Amino acid sequence: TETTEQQRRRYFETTMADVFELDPRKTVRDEYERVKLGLPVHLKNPQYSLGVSQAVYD
Amino acid sequence: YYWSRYRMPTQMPKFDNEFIDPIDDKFPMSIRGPLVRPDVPEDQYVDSWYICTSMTHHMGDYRPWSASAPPNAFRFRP
Amino acid sequence: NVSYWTMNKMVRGGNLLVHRVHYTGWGTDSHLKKGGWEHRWNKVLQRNVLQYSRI
Amino acid sequence: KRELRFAGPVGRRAIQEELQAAELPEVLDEEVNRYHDLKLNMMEIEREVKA
Amino acid sequence: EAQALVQRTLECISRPVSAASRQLSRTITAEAVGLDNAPGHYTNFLEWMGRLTETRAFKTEHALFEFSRRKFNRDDVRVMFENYRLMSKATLLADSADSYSHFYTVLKDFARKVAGEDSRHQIGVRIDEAEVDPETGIAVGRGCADGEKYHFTALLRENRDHNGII
Amino acid sequence: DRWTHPQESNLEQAARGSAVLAKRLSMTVSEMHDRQETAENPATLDRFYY
Amino acid sequence: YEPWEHMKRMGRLVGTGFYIPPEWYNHFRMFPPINHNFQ
Amino acid sequence: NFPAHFIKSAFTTDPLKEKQKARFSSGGEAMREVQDTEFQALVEFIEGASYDQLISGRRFKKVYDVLSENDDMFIWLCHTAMSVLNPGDMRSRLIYNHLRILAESVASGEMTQRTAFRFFESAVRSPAYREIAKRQLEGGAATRLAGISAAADVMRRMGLTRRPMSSYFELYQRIVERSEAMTPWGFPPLFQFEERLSLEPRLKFRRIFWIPPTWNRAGRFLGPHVTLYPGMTP
Amino acid sequence: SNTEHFLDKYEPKRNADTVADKYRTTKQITEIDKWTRYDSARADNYRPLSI
Amino acid sequence: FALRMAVANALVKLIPLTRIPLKKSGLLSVDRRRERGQFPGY
Amino acid sequence: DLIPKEHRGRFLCNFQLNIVAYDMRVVKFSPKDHRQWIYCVLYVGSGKGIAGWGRAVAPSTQEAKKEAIREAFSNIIAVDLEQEGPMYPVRVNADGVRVLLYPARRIVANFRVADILCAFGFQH
Amino acid sequence: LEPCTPREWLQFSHRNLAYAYNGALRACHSLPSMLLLYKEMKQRGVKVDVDTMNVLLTRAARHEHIQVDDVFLLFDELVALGARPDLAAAETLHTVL
Repeated sequence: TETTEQQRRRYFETTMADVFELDPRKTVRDEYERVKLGLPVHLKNPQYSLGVSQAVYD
Repeated sequence: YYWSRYRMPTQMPKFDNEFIDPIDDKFPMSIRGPLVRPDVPEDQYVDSWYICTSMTHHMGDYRPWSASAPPNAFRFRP
Repeated sequence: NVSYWTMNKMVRGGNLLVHRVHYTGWGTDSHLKKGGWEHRWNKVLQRNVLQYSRI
Repeated sequence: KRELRFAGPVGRRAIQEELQAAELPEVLDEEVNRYHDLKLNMMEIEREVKA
Repeated sequence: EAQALVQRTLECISRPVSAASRQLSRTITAEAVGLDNAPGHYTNFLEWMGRLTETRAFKTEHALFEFSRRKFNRDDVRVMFENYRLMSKATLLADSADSYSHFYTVLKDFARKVAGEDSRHQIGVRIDEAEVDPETGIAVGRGCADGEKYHFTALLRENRDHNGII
Repeated sequence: DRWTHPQESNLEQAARGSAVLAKRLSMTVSEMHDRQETAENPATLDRFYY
Repeated sequence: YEPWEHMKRMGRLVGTGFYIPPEWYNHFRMFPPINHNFQ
Repeated sequence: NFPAHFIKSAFTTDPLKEKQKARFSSGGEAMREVQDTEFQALVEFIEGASYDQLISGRRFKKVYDVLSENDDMFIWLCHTAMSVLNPGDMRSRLIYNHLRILAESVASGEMTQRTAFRFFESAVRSPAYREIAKRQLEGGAATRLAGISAAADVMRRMGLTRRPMSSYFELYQRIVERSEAMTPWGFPPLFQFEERLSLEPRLKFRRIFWIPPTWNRAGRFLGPHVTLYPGMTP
Repeated sequence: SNTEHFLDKYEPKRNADTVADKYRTTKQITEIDKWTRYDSARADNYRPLSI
Repeated sequence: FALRMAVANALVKLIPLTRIPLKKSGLLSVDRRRERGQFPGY
Repeated sequence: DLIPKEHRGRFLCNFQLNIVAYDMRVVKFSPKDHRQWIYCVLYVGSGKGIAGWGRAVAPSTQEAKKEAIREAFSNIIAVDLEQEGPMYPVRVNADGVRVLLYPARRIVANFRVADILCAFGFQH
Repeated sequence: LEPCTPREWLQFSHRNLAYAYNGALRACHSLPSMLLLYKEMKQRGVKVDVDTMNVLLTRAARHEHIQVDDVFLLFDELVALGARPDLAAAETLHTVL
């Protein structure tokens, strides 16, 4: 409750820094926006590692 | 009176050869489709009395073909 | 049990509940389509009488 | 602009001195009168109160 | 081998010319447009229009022109309806933010059809799986003729003694 | 003026005014306010083609 | 039914002071319609 | 003779009945008891392919009107007339600016298309324009292609089109029509356009029946759905 | 699939546009369903006790 | 003709690949021709 | 919608209408006489110097009046009101209707034409 | 299109989907897109033909980062799925080897 949304976005980017080989500043940012929107990213991305999936779920 | 039942008036709608609408009837057959009613199972239609058309026993509320066959049925067979 | 004129009048008006079919066919009934008036006659006879044991 | 029009000396002076540097558009009083005289949208009011 | 290799490389590098671009380049001539003594300018215009034909907006406009001319059919209407049903509401808003994306989503494969980019595949007689009885090897067929007068059901089984009859 | 303002009996003018009164009563407050159907502004009752 | 007649009618309509002129009126005052006579 | 039906809704309601009707049915009671135009027209038309609807000509006519309601035909006429001009001649510059103003006014709607066409025909029948077009055609290398391409580009830039990129497809259509040699470049058929605009204010380029027959009206008729000679569906 | 396949090596590189393109068909349930007059006036699927 | 149609359908059900020759020869194509129904007028 | 598009939101004066006459004409869409339409003639004007006249046939009186008003607004014309009238005689022969408009310090005409003069604003 | 009417079921033709997908593969000129479409084809249930195997092999033989072991694995997968190894496919395998 004491961490701002910008901090959460930066933390998500740090967690998923090396998940896309192409443009990170766009790919990871879109991933975070979709996650916060509520899309089934876990269902559509079975290749994600345990840590990445746990971060997305949190 | 007995006839007092048959006195309810219906208000006119509010706007903004014979019997046929030229715009809909003259539409090309190959595009409009050789159909005069929705392609739902024929068990939903009953031949209307005194009228040369077929209405549905359920007012509107059309059910598709997949609503009568088991799920993922082949050719809608049981 | 009405004349042709009376039946036609009652059909053209809303006084009898009948279902219009093709004027030059046999109709919906399978007995009519499979033999005609005589076959439906025989089927009526079979239903009325020729199905009981008649002890 | 309507508030500045109907404000007193001290209040209107404060508004003028605070907005002297803001790049406000040159608005004729007719635009302000039109906007103020436009009637409120009762459907929008209902939507807002329901929300 | 060098001329063959340079020809193959030119063929590979060359961008896929669209059907509309090829049709225009074949029908029009420099004399018709008055650039008879300007081969360079004529070629520049031809390349410009040919590459501009490949954009999504051009395909959407051509598809809508064909739609206005009423050159589609029931299958095309059904495909358009299914394409419209497929896309979601947020996607609908995002594509309508662009001027042509929402139109192209519902006109997809129809702009391709009118541009000729559609695949040329052979559609043959429908082949369905066998409905033979697993326990008896019996296939059932129907035959109807003269309305409700001739109706027959055919049961067919394999004969391994080569003495089959009807 | 006679053509533009057809004469009508009071017993039927009362019915005509009651029709719009009933329509406005059926309408909600927000609908009336948005459509500008008030006691002073006229409100249409029927509009069709035959 | 002439460009000059339309321009003159619009000009004398604007001259009343109770008709906001369209942009094309001043634009055609700047660039008058091409005349067919005087050749 | 003929009984009074009084189909008017204002001739069948009276205050005495309305007094009792209002108490039972009112706005509060009803509330208590009850719970991109081109694209919209297109989706409305194609939703008729649902399992519970039919393809109707009304919706197609509506979408056709929505698609053809523009004046891009007149704008392209003006800019094709402008393309043949010489960007260096002063008379050609005057004609170009006059026609550009005309096209802009048409697009803005400030001038009706009838008077716009009067202006256009008076401008294009002038001897100066005819002489300029004659020189344009006579030249071995001419600027018609560049002029019409720039016309399409300025039509996009100035917002004289229904959609930003429709002008380029219209230019492609213009070129493929120029391949047919219908008319010399810069000499549109004024009589044909006048005939079009006299009628149309805006320049442009098993039966289904809404009333089913009744038994009294039609003696021996079944309906549009019945099949007298059906087949055997697999 | 949850098991890696050798052909998955040659799949197109994950570009942000294509990643955003796989969620286009993901439709919300409120968009999936629609409440109509038939729903409002629907009869009871069981045997009522009183009306 | 009815017997031929029934046998063609049975063959198609048994061996799926036989569908193409019979369909191209029009053996599964039913004709909707029907004799005129009874009518006292004629 | 009565005011045409080119005149939309440009008039600064409140016009007044004057119905000159009504009658009944026959319209024949079919080869035979199709039906009867009311023919209404009217003119709208404001004393500021703007006026127009219209005529229309329609099935109903209100529709005829509306169409005539639309035609009048389409054909509206104006004059310069500085001398409150002309300053030289104008004689026009239109379809045999010989009309003379001349300057005068008073408005002199029969009532039917004086109403038109007041509509245009020609007090002299 | 998924058949939602008996008339559409009369043309569903699960075999003709093979011809449709072969045409689509011949239309697409990019091996990654071709392989994605082939994955959809093989997970949908389409009965793969000899023509789709020929086009897949002739497009995989000419790829920037292709492995011959992977090409042979694709051939074995197609044969196990049900395609018939015709002589054109045999010669393509021969030249790859």
